[PDB]
Amino acid sequence: MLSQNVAKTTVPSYYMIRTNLPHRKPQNQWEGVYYYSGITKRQRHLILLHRKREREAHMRSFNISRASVLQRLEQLSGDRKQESLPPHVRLDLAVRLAQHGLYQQATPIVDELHHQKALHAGHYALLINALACPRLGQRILHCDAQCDPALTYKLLGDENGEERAQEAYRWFDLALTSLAVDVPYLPQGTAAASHITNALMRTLLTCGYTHVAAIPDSVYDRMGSMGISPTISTYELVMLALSLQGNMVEAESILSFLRSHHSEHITVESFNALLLGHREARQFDCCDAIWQELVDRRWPRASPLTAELYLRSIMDHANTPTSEPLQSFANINVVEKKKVPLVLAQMDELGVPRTHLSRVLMDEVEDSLRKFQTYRSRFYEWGRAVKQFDFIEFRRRNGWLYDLHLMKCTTKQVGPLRDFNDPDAVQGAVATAEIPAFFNERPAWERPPLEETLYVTTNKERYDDVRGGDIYYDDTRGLHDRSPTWMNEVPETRYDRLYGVNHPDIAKIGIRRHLNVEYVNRKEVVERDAALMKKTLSSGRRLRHRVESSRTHRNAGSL
Amino acid sequence: TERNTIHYGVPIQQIVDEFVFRHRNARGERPLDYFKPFPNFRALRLNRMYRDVEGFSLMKQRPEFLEWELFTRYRQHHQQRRRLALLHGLEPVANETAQERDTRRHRLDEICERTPFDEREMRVNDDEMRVSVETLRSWFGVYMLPSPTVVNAV
Amino acid sequence: THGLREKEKHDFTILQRTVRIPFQGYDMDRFLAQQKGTPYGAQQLPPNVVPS
Amino acid sequence: NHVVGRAPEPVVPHEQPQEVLRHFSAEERAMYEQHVKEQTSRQLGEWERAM
Amino acid sequence: PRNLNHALNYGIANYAYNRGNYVETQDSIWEEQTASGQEGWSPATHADGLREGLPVRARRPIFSSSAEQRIAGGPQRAVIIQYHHQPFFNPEPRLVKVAFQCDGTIMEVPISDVMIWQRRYHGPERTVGDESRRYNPAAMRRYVDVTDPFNEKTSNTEHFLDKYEPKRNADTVADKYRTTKQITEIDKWTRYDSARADNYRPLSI
Amino acid sequence: ANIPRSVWDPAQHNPNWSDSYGHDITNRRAWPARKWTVGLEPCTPREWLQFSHRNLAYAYNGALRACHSLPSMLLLYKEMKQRGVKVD
Amino acid sequence: AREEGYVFHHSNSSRFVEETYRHPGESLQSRYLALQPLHTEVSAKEDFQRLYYQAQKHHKQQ
Amino acid sequence: QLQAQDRIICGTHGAGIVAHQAPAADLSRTKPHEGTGTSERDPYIRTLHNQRSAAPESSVSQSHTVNAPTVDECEMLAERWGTMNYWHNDTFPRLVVFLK
Repeated sequence: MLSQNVAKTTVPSYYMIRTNLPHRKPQNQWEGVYYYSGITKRQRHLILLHRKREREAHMRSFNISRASVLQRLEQLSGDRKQESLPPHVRLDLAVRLAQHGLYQQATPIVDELHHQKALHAGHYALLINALACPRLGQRILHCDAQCDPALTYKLLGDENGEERAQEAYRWFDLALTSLAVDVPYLPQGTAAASHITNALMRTLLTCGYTHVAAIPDSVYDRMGSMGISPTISTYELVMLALSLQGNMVEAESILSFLRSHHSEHITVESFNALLLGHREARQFDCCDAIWQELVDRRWPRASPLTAELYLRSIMDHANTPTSEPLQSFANINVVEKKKVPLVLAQMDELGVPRTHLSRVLMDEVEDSLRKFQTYRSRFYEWGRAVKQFDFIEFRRRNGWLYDLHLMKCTTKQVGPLRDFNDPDAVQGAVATAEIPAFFNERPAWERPPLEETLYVTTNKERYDDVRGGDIYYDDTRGLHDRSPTWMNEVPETRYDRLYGVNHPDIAKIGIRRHLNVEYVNRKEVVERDAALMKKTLSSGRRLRHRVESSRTHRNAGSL
Repeated sequence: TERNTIHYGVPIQQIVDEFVFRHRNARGERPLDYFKPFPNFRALRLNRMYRDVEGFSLMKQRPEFLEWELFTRYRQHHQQRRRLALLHGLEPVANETAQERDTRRHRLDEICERTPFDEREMRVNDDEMRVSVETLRSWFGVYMLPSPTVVNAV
Repeated sequence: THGLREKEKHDFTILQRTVRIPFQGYDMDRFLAQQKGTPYGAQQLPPNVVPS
Repeated sequence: NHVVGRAPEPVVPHEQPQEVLRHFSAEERAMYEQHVKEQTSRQLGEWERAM
Repeated sequence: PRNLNHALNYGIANYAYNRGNYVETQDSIWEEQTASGQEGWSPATHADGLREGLPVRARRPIFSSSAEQRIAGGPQRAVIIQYHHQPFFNPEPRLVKVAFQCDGTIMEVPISDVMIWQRRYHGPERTVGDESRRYNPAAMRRYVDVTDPFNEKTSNTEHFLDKYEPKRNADTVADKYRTTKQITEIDKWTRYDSARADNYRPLSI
Repeated sequence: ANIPRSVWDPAQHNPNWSDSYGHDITNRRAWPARKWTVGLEPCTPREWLQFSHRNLAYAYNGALRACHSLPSMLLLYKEMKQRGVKVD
Repeated sequence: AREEGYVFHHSNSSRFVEETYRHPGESLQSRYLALQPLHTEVSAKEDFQRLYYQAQKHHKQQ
Repeated sequence: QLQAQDRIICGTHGAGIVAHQAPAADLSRTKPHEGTGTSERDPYIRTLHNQRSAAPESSVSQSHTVNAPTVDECEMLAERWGTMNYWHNDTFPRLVVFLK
């Protein structure tokens, strides 16, 4: 039984033959054709289960890699013991430990290598890069960050970023000292120094917010003071540092400088850095502008990561809700998903592979495609009767028929307003519109309280001859309404003896008195307290004797 | 993180329409030129104060007499100065320096001193009175509208 | 829930009919400073209040 | 003409009126006065250094 | 410190120019607008206030028999001798007659080949300078003469016919004061105005 | 990117965008046709067909003849010259 | 640089200078007129490699 | 060229035409598009957009407006391309400085 299924057609009679009233609603041109773009519960469950399976497989791979590196470290130490071993073995072991995040074991190996003087500039760069934990970053990207590079950078900080940042700074200082032993400018300006600085910035990118904020204003300025010539990688890393913190005013200006003075040196990564910054700063219009600039350039050769960043930005903008005045109707930001097929076509033209996108993003991409990517062959048939009526049947089965042109018949009407300018003239309607009824509502202050829980209202139809009036009228009964003679229609109980008393002393009829032997009344307690409070002010004055003290001596009297 | 919910503010056009509808055409706030036979769009919108009045301190907050006409003459003088700069190729550049702007202003002042004023381009707004340059000089003094002889003497 | 907040909002809308645009002044900064009392010679002594 | 190189008004941040200074405690009042005097002293000193 | 020029305007905000100097103040406003890009050379349009003696920068055409089509050139300063807004006086592609001040030559160039100095970004007339209007306290107490709203019938320079007009009581009683009407009573608000649709594009109704 | 920035950003506000209730009132007005006493301003194409500056000279001649005083004739002549009608 | 106050800003039409105002000699102009600025134009970029290259052959020449 | 445009239009919830002047709630989590109507900074209806404010794109083309010759442009002046108007413009011709 459903309360929405009502009688669309009138009871058969001779009016249907002797009157010109149409027997069907005229077609609504603005209401679009009903098409199928939903997901069933089992399909969603299967998608979630498969994502969990792939994520646990990636976690298992990370675990076996950690076990392998730990076993190698232990067996290497035990086997070597007193016997000397080549420095490169310990160097690669430390690199692997750092890449897997085992900085605790990585530090002593690097310290002893530096004391042995077997580490060079390239090896220092390797160690500093390994401190960033690329393997842990990949694992967390697949498992926790949901393949979101921004979330990877945001979550790698919590993996003891500050301690690793301090260790990286110490390694950079000792690397500079070990590089100085290779006239007043050689240690400062050289390729190795710039490479080491780039490595330091790269490993600081994965630390906490404090270090990523300190990169562009402390590390860059210190490099400038030392006099180390920066590189395109340095500019990329400082751009990424500025973008992760949402400060795009400077991230745009630095790229402008790169395009002006150091053109034909900008690589792809600048565009994804700007895209990431705009996505973090909720500047999707500027993100779209940068994507269009990239697709017009075509030389930076937009990466799968760049395409994924732009798609994620547009989908986040699609899911962002608007304010209430724009939310009175259906949400308007869902239109942003219509741009996805355009982006996919542009990726086909640019040669960016479609499969390189993360599967988490691909699920939502396929959702938006099934919502806004109908082909011409299926467009030739989606307009029929069977499909629309099947959609109607599905809506009826799910009990949602409030937004269907065919199955909804409206009965409520709104009358005119009597203008006080000239009330003599009467007004007649000249058209009819299906206004959604929140345009002209009763203002709240002349409405019963919330009108929903206190009162239950049902809009039914009179069975008597209307002869003109509201054929469909609503009844408004209170939720707590009961029959006026409910007392004798319900079985008699213990409370019948309290008939008519305004404030009965329920404690006398109470049941707890007999079960508890230490009974005491809060009413008696407060009565005693009030009596004591009255006694406080019921003290009274006292007749006080006075003795003259005009003279020098204070007169003293006895009893 | 407060930008997750996008809040499109009410447009300025919507605000102006609501204000004028509430005020029933806002006859007081509309200019006097609006009530003329064929007003152009410039004299159609509202009476917001623009940046033309900046720099003129003769009238602090209420021009008592002829100060508005003097200000109109001054702003038309500056309009003609701008026109002369445009003709002679002394337009401001986006990235001028101090030693550029001062010299450019000096050259423009040379041109302005050597170029006569054009009285035909003067126009009268709503409720304004036409006053001759001779009348303005006699009232406020010749230094307000100096002859080139007065300029070089100063 | 009673909607008195909406009532006061509608009352504000009603008063918006009666209100008018203030005269911001020819020189905006000069007028604002004159209100603030910052510029030289524009300081106004606070009104004298009868003591209790 | 009246002012040529004179210092500007030493505007103090978080300036409170008497209606707020009434509820300040004794040490709170002393702290506020110390803040005001330090601020105005710094303003005058920087103006002197600039002049 | 930034308060070096506070002595120039004590209390009011510090400025890097002379507020008392009106022409310098307007010039500095011009400088800041050109720096912010709100003013500059933009391609001309018909709706812009093209007229006689309007400073525009147009590309000099080069005349060559080898080229079937017109040849463009360097954009340099020019003065508009005349420009007919009438389509029957300059059909597509419409031309504007210009004089190049570098040598003095007079030519006709297409409107798309003319660059004009804008003052704003949205205005239909980007070349006409903005005009400020005097503030009136008695906003609703203004009056307009329906007979001569523009005061075009003013005496201006006195002539020998004026002296013969005799002042009398009937002359003193002015028909101008009879014809003068109030701005409030000039217009009437109607139900069409109350139900007027939006001329712009609404965001959400 | 769907709703253009130019309709909700106050920075891109159109300085000279008139309101919806102003231009219609501006063009609705029909000013009185008696700008000058002698002639009537034409408001319809038929009145324009009848109207001519040369023809106004005949009515001004008649009114000038009806005038009995030289100052009144001078005032009417000033009105005629301000209108710019033909003098014969 | 950050401590003394500096941010990344660069556009197509951008220039970089060192700013010093002309010293106001005691007169009417100094008393009343605003100070005249003085901008010495400098490069927006500094090439450490070319600076070191210049110094390298500026040293051994001596 | 409206005066005080940033403060009036982009800074005031009333756009300069709304006069903002039961008690207001003490600790209220008001909706993003509303307020308690206590002062200008807390109007009944908020007008300023929550998103960023961007000035309209300039309608002046920089490809035809020659700028001042920067000291940084001089080094690459021998290695830079320009049109004949760029080389021989009325203000700051670049061929002269290239020869100098």
